[PDB]
Amino acid sequence: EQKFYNFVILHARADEHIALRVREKLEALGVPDGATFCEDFQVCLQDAIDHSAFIILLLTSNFDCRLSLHQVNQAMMSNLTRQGSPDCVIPFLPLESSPAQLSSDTASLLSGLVRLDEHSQIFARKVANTFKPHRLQARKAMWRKEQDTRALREQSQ
Amino acid sequence: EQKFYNFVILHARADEHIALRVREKLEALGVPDGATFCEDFQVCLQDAIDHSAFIILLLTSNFDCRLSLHQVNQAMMSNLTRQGSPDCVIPFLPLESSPAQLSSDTASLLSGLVRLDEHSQIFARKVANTFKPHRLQARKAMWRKEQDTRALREQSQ
Amino acid sequence: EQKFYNFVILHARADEHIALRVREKLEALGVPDGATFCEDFQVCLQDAIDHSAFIILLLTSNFDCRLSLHQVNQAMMSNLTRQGSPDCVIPFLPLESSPAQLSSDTASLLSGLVRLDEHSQIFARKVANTFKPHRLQARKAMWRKEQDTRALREQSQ
Amino acid sequence: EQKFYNFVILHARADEHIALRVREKLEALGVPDGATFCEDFQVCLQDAIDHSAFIILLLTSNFDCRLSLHQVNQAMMSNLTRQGSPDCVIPFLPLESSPAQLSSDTASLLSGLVRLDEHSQIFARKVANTFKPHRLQARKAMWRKEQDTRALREQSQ
Amino acid sequence: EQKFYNFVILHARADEHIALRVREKLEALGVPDGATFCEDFQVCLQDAIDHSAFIILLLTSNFDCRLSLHQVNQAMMSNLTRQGSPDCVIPFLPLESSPAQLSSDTASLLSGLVRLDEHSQIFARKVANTFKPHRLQARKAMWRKEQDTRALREQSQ
Amino acid sequence: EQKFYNFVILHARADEHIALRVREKLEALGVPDGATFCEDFQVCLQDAIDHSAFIILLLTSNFDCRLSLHQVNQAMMSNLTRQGSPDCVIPFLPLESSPAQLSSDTASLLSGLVRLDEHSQIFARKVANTFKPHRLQARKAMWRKEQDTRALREQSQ
Repeated sequence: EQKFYNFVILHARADEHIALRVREKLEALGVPDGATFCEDFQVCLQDAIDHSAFIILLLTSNFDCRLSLHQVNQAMMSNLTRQGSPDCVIPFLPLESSPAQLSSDTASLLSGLVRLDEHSQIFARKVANTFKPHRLQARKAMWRKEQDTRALREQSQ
Repeated sequence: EQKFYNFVILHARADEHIALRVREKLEALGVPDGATFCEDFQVCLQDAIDHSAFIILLLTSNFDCRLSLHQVNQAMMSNLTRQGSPDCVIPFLPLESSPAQLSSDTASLLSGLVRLDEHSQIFARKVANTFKPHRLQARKAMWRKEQDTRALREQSQ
Repeated sequence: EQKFYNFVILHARADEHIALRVREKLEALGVPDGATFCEDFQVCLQDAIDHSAFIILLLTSNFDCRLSLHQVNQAMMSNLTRQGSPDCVIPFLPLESSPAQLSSDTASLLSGLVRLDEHSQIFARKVANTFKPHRLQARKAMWRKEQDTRALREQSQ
Repeated sequence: EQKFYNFVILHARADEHIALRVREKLEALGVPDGATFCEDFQVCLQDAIDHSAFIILLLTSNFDCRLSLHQVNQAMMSNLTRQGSPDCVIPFLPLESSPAQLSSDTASLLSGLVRLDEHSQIFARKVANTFKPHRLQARKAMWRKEQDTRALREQSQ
Repeated sequence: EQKFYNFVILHARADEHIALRVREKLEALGVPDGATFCEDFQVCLQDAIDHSAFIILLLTSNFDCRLSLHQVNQAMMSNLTRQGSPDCVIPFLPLESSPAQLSSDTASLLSGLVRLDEHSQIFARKVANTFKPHRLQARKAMWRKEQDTRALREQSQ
Repeated sequence: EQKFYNFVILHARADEHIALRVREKLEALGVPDGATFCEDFQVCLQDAIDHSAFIILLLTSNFDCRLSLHQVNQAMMSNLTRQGSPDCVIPFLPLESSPAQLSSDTASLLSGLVRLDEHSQIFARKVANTFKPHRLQARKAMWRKEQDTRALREQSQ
């Protein structure tokens, strides 16, 4: 059976340490069912895209590779194609990545959206108000019905 | 569900400290359901514009950026377009911003309106008479019926 | 090599006919180096955003999709971030789209700006005074120097 | 709801101290429902003009600005246009403003009217006979019926 | 480069026909460098306010909207703030707007000023004596020096 | 530059026809530099008061409005305040206004002064002896020196 994951942090190969650091930091804030790209999904990326509610794009020095650019574009176009939830993709800015060192391409693709930064002192309220339980349960119901339709298609064949 | 907020203080990135300072100062004066731009809205700006009764434009040194100018113009044109309440936009003048240092563009856009300043000693009466409960409840009813119409439109699709 | 384009009309998939109709109408008015979103750019959107001087947002019935909303927000935030030229984004209103049928979200995002409409009889003067050659050449120089800096960054790697 | 105010003292920005000093001095003399320009009206000037019975023009050093001249002209022309009450505008002369230092323009606009001065020792009788209760109640009735007509016009729309 | 315009007629959306009718009527009388709000300025309002010498407020049936009220207040407060020229704002009364149908708010804001009406037969002398060339050249010099100061400020940054 | 005017005929809105009729009648009698209130002054009243030598108060049916009463009082008090020339204010009585229909208030304010009437056959001598050239030149010199003092005050600021 497939499990829904609350949030997913896409990251490069050499980023897993801060990936799970941020994931645990989030778990401490009261958001359950965490996930990181290289932990529960890589046993491609679309498999994580369709099974996650709110996508987290962790901007960092090693995220400037255009593979990350392809992931960002795929995630955004899938989110626009999918029904509802206009603001699932939540960019992130850890301590190790300065605001001024953001990669040109990735940051340009994220210029017109809110940015989550631990440099700010309002992180508690940011996570509290971005992850509202009601919309999260609505997303869970939407994913559950979409997976029901997927199972119907599978049974059709 | 969406929550109505009594007043909103739009501000730049490096202004949140005095933003919440002024918000708490207002809460102490007897105005409930406060709000600041970077606290309950950024998880774009129109989302805060349509869900707020009285807009607060905090003039300051770092509000001279033309992004603030765009916010001011959008707020004013939306207020003129919307029905009723000709005087929702209430400019503000904290201590850290002198009267003579007001930005040319933003202040010019606010030349022909009342200005709230803590330099004045009549601040108590200013807040008391600008935020009259009867007009505030009228604004709340107007917003509630507008959101009812919005829900009707959503259900139409 | 990359070519600068005078103006760009963003539009949905089923809009290309009136897109190029309006583009040719503009070419007839004396504005050179035209462009439409689905003609010279789609071989993502940021590629067209940074390589265009004045963005044209053609409001229409099939532009109400929130993908258009994302395009509008990205364009506006990029324009505010970029230096100079506060009024590049020029909304448009063709004949097939009535003034009263404007989409709620897209039109709300464009409430506080000038609107170009062929319903009006002052279209000649509107295009003449919005596309002033001097500011257009200033925009061309700004884009040329920005691309020179981009080439410098590319050569740095 | 709107409240009628017995008298209003128009004054500049740097005059509020003596404005409320004179207002309290008047309250001590037996005239109720006082008002000053920067206290109950600024949350434009016509809003105070139509909601006041007897206008007080406090001549002083900082009232020579031509904005005060515009206020004086607007008040006088509105009073002449309005029906009844030929002598609502009562000039004032506090202690801090000498009779010989009156501004040329403002004083010229007030040359042919009675002048209230605390330098005189007949101030008690001056206030007693200028603010006769019967004409004040007549003014209150006139304002009440005018506001009833205004409400009728509002309900017409 | 910015061009100074002799006079500007602010008007609503559905007024442009009589706007340019009156503008051409004025050009025929010997006043050069005409302008109307929806012709050379809309490609916000302050841009037209600071680049015009004598503001024309065309009272009409469709000018009663409170957006016109905001324009009137902004223009008057800017004129009072600016140095010199106490009487730039010249109200107008075309044929299609009767003297008795003047909007309550707009007309109230213009009660204490001269009114230009084509109903009167002294229109030639009215325009001749209101637009005296000497004061017009003084206004042009004032605007030129103000724009020189603005350019100095721009170069300072 | 400001021009001195020999005489001024104050009148209501619906009086301009007989106003200029009487003005031309006077010009025919040999008095130069004529003027009427609604012709060279309205582009407030004090502007005409200080720039005129001999004030003409044309009594008529439509001059009974108390605005005319305010004008009369202001003119008389200014004349008494000003130095010299005790008899500048010359009442007038045209044909269309009978001697017995004079308004109560205005006529009462003019009871103790000479009255100019075209009903009388001694009009030629009346105008000849009231407008003596020597006193007129004395008035012109007084006005010129007063305007020189006004210019000195203006230059002081």
